[PDB]
Amino acid sequence: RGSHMTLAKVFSQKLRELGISSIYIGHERPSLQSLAIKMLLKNYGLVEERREGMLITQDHGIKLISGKGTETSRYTFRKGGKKVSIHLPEYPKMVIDLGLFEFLNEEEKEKTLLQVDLCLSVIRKFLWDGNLTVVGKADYVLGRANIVQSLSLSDEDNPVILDPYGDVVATDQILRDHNVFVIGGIVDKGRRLDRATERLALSRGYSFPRVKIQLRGSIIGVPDEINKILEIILRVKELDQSLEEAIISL
Repeated sequence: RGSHMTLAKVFSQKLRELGISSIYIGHERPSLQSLAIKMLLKNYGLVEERREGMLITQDHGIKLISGKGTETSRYTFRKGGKKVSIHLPEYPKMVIDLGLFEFLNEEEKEKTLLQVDLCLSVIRKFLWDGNLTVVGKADYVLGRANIVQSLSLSDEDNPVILDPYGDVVATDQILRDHNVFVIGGIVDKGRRLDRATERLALSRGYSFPRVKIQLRGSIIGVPDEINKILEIILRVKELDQSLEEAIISL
């Protein structure tokens, strides 16, 4: 876990408001982001009760404890507990652009749908469903991700397009400095067409930067799976991982 995960931050803010400094987490993963996910999706919450345990981790100043030891909590995280409201983060936004879907051959379509589904598991590792948007087909359904036919673009979105054949090379800071990431499909020998976003751009005269991810100066060792690209971006932004190490780990 990173020290400053977006979802951990908003959860901890709420817990602090409530004067909660410790939580008995049991068998859960020792990360406020992991707890948030279970609270948002799986019917977990807090139960008021006195426990002791050992300090496992301290995340945004909230002690997460488990087992036995010298620490105390007054709230235990578990199934059927009460939820607390948190301000779910708008950013960052991960956008899968499936405008091109009907131009893909059958192998490409099949890979793509599998990769998209895998993205739901990835997003849940770092953020939550609501930070994932699939665009290009209004019918599909993928957990609680945002599903739209066309791209809706706010004043504050600062998008970059992930493109093996882009002219900008991705750096750590390019990624941290942007808040919306567009990944389209591979259309024959590599280029990644983001069609529904191209449509928006042409229609309003915008131009978004096109960013190629390289390892050691080459687009060689780099995954081209949408779900793997997504995880790289999120390693860097939410875990404060090096781009180099993020790529390695995948």
